[PDB]
Amino acid sequence: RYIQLNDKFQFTDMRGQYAQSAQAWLEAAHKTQSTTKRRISPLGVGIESIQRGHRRLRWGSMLDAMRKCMRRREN
Amino acid sequence: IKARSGVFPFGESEYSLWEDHWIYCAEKLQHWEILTELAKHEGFTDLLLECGWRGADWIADREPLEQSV
Amino acid sequence: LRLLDSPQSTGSISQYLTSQGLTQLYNTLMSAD
Amino acid sequence: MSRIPDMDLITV
Repeated sequence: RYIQLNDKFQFTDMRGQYAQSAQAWLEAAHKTQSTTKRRISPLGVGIESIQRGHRRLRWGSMLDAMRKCMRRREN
Repeated sequence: IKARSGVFPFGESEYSLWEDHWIYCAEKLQHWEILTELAKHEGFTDLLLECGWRGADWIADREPLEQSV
Repeated sequence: LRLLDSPQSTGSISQYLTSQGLTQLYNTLMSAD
Repeated sequence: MSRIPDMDLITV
C-alpha cells in the first residue's frame, strides 16, 4: 500500500536484504495483473462504496445469523 | 439490536466487541452450521475451523479447502 | 461519571426479539436505500 | 450506489 500510494517508487532505488526477492515478486504480480484482469495489488475505495468484507456492512450477514439463532431457539 | 435500531447512541467502539464476542460465543456453543454462511459471506479464518474441521469431509471437495489454506 | 454512567434506552425491543421481528427489521434495513 | 445502504447513526 505504501508503494502504491507513494507514486514516486523506483525499483532500483530500493536497498537492503530481501530486495531481489521482493523485486521479483512485484514484477510477477505486475505481469499477472497485466495478463489476468484480476487485481492483486491493494486498491483504495472511498467511504461511499463500502464493499462486502468491510466492518461497516457486517450487520446484514450478522443479522441473518441472528435470525437463524432465534429460529433454532424457538424450535 | 438496540444499537442498530437507534434507541441509544451508536459507537463503533465496543460494537466491534459485541460482534466479535457474539461470534466467539456462537462458536463455543457449537453453532457451526449457522457460522458457516457467516464465514462464507464475510470472509474469515474460521471457515477452515468450522467448514472442514467440523463440517464437510476433507477427503472430498479438497480444492476449496486447499485454496483457503 | 465516565465510569459509572450509562446511556439511557427505551424498551422498544420487546417486539423485535421475536424471529418475525428480526425478519421485519432485516427487510426494512436492507431496503433502506 | 452500493448494494447495502450506508446510513449515519448518532454516537456517544
